[PDB]
Amino acid sequence: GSSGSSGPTSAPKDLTVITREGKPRAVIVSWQPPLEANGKITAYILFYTLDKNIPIDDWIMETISGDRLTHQIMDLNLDTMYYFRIQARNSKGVGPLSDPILFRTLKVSGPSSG
Repeated sequence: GSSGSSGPTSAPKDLTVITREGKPRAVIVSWQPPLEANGKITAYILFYTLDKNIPIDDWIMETISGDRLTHQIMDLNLDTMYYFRIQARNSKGVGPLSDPILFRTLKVSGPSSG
């Protein structure tokens, strides 16, 4: 009957990644709801990976509650560039992703440069 499953055609914004204060390997990726969401978001799928040479598919996809606009990652490498790409998904489907943000992870084991 209702075969009108299209989905959002725009990626989220305000995509920021900050290292937790209680844990370095942990980060709080916050974002905002898209405009062309084409319908309230029911779920948010985030993707992150240190290597971009691989297809967004090979990346590590993470499901999030549409109600929430943030995601906490655990077990992250130290002193390694990590790309970020999140998107919006509604009862219908999911659209594109946001630009790959370049955010390096804290460094617990440092050679004592500074």
